[PDB]
Amino acid sequence: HEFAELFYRTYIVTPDQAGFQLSIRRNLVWEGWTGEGLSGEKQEISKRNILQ
Amino acid sequence: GLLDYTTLETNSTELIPVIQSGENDEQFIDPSVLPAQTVKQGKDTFDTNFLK
Repeated sequence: HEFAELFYRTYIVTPDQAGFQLSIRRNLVWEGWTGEGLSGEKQEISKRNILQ
Repeated sequence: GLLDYTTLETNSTELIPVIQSGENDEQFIDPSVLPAQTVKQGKDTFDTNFLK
């Protein structure tokens, strides 16, 4: 109807591929990495999105 | 270097595990199962083993 495409914009894709692959970019601001593990444990680089 | 190969062979970029006795022991296999191996990367000597 109108209702269907009104919420899901129809996008045609070539029948040569099993779908469409999507890639996004992120801009994050760096503060510092919390913890050095001399026991080998992970590091967590504290990142937050800029649009925050 | 024509005859021996060690003259023109060296490692200065190899990231091989380094053991720190008493800090990261839980990352490597227990030494009571396999004795430590001595490996040389550049000019520093230290023990290494397999990761669990």
